[PDB]
Amino acid sequence: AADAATIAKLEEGFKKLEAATDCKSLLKKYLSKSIFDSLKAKKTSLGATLLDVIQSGVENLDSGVGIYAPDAEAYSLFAPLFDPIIEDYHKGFKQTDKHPNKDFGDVNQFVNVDPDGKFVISTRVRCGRSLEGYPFNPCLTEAQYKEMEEKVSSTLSGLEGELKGTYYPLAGMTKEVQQKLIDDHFLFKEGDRFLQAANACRYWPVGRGIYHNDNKTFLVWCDEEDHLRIISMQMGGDLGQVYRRLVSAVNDIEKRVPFSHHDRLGFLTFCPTNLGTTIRASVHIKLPKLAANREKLEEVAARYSLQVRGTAGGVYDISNKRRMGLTEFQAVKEMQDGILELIKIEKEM
Ligand code: NA
Repeated sequence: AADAATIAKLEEGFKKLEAATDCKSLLKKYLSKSIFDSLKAKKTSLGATLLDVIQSGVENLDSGVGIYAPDAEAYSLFAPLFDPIIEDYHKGFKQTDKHPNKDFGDVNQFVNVDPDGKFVISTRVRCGRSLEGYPFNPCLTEAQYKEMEEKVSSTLSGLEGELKGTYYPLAGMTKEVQQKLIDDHFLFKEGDRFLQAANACRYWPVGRGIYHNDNKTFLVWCDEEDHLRIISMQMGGDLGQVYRRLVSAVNDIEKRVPFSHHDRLGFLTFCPTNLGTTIRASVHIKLPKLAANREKLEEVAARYSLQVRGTAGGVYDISNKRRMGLTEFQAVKEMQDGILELIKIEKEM
């Protein structure tokens, strides 16, 4: 039951989208007049409206996707918009498909993809989580940011063993502590115009924080883009160690804070293109000879749905694109298999 002022801003926003005949966003592509009319008066029980979904793509016509989720209910209430956009971004995940239940699988199956260290500089696996009961960034209140951060900081400061470490609130953070975290690439800052316009940076830095373990192989960001961004990383190619550490950590956190999960979409986050497993595994990897014939490399990468990015020579950031319609085990295994074949190729050239 959106109020009249919301609906008036929505009608303005739809006409802005309609006027931008060259706009290429998925918002513009899929927000048809009939979907728009169907959804524009709806409101979630936490007060979120279609405006809290689409405003960033209305303000930033040059968005690629142009929608965000303001709370968990929004994915169901505004499914007629989210569903085709998710299908377009994750090809083959249809509006009638169902993301499988969580399955980290047999974690002992994951290996060091580069034992002698000659290829993989470093390995990272991250996931995202929303805490059950809280809205997402566009709708969190200042009080909720504060309360969530107390819950999360207490949870992280209780981690033991390899995961033991230090929580740093962004509120009140000194310049020297900022520099210390920057030097480890652990700091985050306010987001750009796409996130500002999604109302995702309100009350900054309240409720935002950074945790890492003593070994600097585990990093958590609290209320950056999602409630929790949980990262496991280390030098070398032991994706198996990285993954098992991530799984241990996620399970330990879940004991204290339950996560938002959706039967069709998997783990729910603020970004609709990071649902499902929410998992991004990546390596920084030196493939000089395969760089001398990138058409082969893009061919192999494509059949593992790997994104190959340059980040120095033949050094690549290679990560998995898939999130939907596969398990955590399948996603990481597709990554592992992809890197193992790329390395087998490189050595034989
Ligand atoms: Na393949």
